Amino acid sequence: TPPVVFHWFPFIGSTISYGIDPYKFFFDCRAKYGDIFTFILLGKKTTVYLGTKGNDFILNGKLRDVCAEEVYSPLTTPVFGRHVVYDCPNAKLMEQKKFVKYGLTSDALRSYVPLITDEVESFVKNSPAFQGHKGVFDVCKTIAEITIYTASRSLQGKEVRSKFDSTFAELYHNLDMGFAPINFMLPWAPLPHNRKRDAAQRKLTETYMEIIKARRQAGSKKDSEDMVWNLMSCVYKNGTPVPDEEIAHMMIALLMAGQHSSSSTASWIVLRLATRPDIMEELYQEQIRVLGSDLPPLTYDNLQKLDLHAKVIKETLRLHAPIHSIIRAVKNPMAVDGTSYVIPTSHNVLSSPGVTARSEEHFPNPLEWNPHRWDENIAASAEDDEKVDYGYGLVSKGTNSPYLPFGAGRHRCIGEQFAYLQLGTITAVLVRLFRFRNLPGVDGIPDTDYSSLFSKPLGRSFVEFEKRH
Ligand code: HEM
Ligand SMILES: O=C(N[C@@H](Cn1ccnc1)c1ccc(Cl)cc1Cl)c1ccc(-c2nnc(-c3ccc(OCC(F)(F)F)cc3F)o2)cc1
Repeated sequence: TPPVVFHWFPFIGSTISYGIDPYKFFFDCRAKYGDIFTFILLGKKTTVYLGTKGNDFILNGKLRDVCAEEVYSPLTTPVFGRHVVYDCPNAKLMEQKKFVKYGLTSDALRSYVPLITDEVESFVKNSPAFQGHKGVFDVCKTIAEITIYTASRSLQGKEVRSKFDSTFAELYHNLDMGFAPINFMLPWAPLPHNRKRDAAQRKLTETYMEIIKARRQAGSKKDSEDMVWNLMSCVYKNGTPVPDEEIAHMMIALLMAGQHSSSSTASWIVLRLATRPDIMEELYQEQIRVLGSDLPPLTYDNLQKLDLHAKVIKETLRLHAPIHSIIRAVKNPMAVDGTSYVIPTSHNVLSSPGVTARSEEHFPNPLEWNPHRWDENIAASAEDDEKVDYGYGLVSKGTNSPYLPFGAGRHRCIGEQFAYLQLGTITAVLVRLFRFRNLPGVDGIPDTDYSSLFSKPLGRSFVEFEKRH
């Protein structure tokens, strides 16, 4: 059995330490107990295996030994809906992932760029957020809006985008309640917020299902969004088309996925850029040099030439990746190849790919946000390891890499290229339109709110904006 981490009280264990700051908690535990330990997380023994080998052990674990959906389903199933994601066996997840991956081809991503640019530009023109030549804005609130508009406009389609002008705003706010910290223990309890979650889940499904049906009734296709796509990409291995309900639920899940992860990340980008005016000027000059002084429209093709924009994202993900903790249930006992250790089935296991990304071993002056450290290498997709196809195409199991913001193994992100496209596009447009600065006498960046397993800026962070024109 791995070394149990010292705590003071029963069933609180190291929850508070972990919840306040996972990374500081993991590094301290590391210095005192090595690369493997067990801490009591809300009553559950939770074995943490750190370092690249830890990530490999947990993320490349066999389906026999490690279960994800068992740990997640109580929380996510009420939110996303039935028969998708984690409310099915792995094999079905793998196909659903394949379906979405289908929907995210170059032709799809191509079409999304001018739609995303238009949303950002129209937001900046129309929102109260940025009225005036010079001002302050709430970064997280503003960025969350921009991400929801950009993702729903491109990925979700016209009808959903348009409904965010009326009811979807309130629906998604209420559905998001499902991710309340309390639902890590009572996701099944009919507390008032969960009641609102469910009402919201139901009406959201309803509307999607109406949008789908109304498409069929016109017998037509008009764009590259994931709808027209799942309607056609309905076919499962056994010949069954994905039912309208599963499509609705998949879309809900994809909106939730993008919103949480991307909005957090884009917020951090803005906050970093505000602390680093040198870097923003570089980005601006890169756009001048690589696209021209006339600053022509952003396209899928010319974005990929924005080398520093990409590194700004990569480096931000290195320090601020939204998911800090990947947890699996141990289903059959497992042992650590190089040790006497064995992990019982009363344990969960936890990987933290964020730990290696801010380690001195792998990254010199790790806590320094410097995009230029990537001058050694850049890729929006990088893989030098062996490859495994789990059902949604070939992907690296890559964990010799200390940098895994999109995870690894069968459960790894299939949103990664869309995320880059969206973050890259938002950033490029913002870089054209603005300069950002911290508020008077504020140095550096805000604290991180570690909650709901989603990192984000803590508190209400304003930065100053000035329009270039
Ligand atoms: C910066 C942006 C993003 C980050 C950092 C991110 C991170 C991750 C990580 C770490 C995982 C693995 C989770 C695990 O092992 O349990 C993952 C899985 C996934 N992500 Fe993302 N993601 C991002 C954006 C997106 C977007 C935009 C979408 C969809 C549009 C998406 C859809 C998914 C899906 C479907 C999975 C698979 C879950 C599974 O197989 O169990 N992600 N993501
Ligand atoms: O939002 C989630 N998954 C996203 C991931 N994603 C987004 C972008 N790319 C990937 C997602 C994936 C796929 C798709 Cl299709 C859509 C989405 Cl949105 C998500 C998944 C599982 C869990 C969950 N399971 N147990 C907990 C849990 C959490 C905390 C805790 O104690 C902590 C403390 F102490 F702090 F309180 C106890 C827990 F049991 O959490 C919570 C959230």
